[PDB]
Amino acid sequence: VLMKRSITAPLAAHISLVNKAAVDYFFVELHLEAH
Amino acid sequence: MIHELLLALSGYPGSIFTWNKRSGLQVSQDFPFLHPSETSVLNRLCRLGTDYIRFTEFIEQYTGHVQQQQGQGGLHGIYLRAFCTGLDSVLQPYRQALLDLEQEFLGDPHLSISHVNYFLDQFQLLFPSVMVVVEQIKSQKIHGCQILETVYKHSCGGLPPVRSALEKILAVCHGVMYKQLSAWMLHGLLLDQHEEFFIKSLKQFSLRVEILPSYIPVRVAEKILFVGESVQMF
Amino acid sequence: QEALHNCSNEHYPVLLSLLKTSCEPYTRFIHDWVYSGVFRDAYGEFMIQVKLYWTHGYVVFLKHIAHDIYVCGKTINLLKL
Repeated sequence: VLMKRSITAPLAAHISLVNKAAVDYFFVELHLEAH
Repeated sequence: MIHELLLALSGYPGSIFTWNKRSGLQVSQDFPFLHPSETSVLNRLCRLGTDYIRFTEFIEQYTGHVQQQQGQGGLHGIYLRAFCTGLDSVLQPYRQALLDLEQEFLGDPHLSISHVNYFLDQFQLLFPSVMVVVEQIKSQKIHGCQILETVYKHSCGGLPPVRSALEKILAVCHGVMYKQLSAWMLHGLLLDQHEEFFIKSLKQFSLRVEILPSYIPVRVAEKILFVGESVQMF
Repeated sequence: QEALHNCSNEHYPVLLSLLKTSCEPYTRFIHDWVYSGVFRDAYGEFMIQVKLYWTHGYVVFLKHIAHDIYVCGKTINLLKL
């Protein structure tokens, strides 16, 4: 059998960081809320 | 004639004991240098070799014949392969015995055929006994969990070697059920499709008295179903 | 797919040893676009291949992680442009 509990965890820990930092890169730098 | 019998008995039938499939092994016939006194002992020993060749043929036939792709558990199906896995390792002392016979024949070549017969007669009862179990499974198209009860009814008898010999096989075919249950209970993941481990959210999941083992009552089975559905939902 | 289908057979370790190294370069390719921002395709055998920025292709490994990598690389690759 295959499982992903020691494969997908140290990958998703970086996926989520990248996505949230992209949202923050929008807002605190490029000010879409101002537009 | 001596060494030839051992070779035939292991599953290499000679030009003396000619293998057919509608009759097994057969001697070449009356010759003026032989007469029935040795002949009958040889025939009685040849019975066990007939059974052994059939066993190896069946075990070979149902284990290692597909890269695993319906509804089939008797031409295919994990439980059949599990039985075939158990049967050869239970058959290991026979091979060990034949191995012993060659060494004894090497030490002193004048040893009788009755000498072989008395050593092998601890197997003379057990080998017909195990045959009806495999014959039941093949004939009645017994698949899935139903193989367990077929072996289990004859592992409640009154002969110790038959009981232990069947017990090892039942351990193996229990093992496949345990492997499916060990994931489905704590996760919900199942590895089987078109076979049952006696439990097939709140729909596509069915529990049946028919597929469940007779010697495992209904009450524990309902709890198993409850656990799996509960963890599957949240 | 043969691994999750059966593991109660004597041919489990041989096929496991085959897959354990046959999945080795693919793991490296997944480990590239996310940690270094370098998109590395092999022969078309790697699952993901390449103003408004919609110029990357997308045409069994689990698809539930496929799109997450597919978006985790393209933001860094946009910062490269």
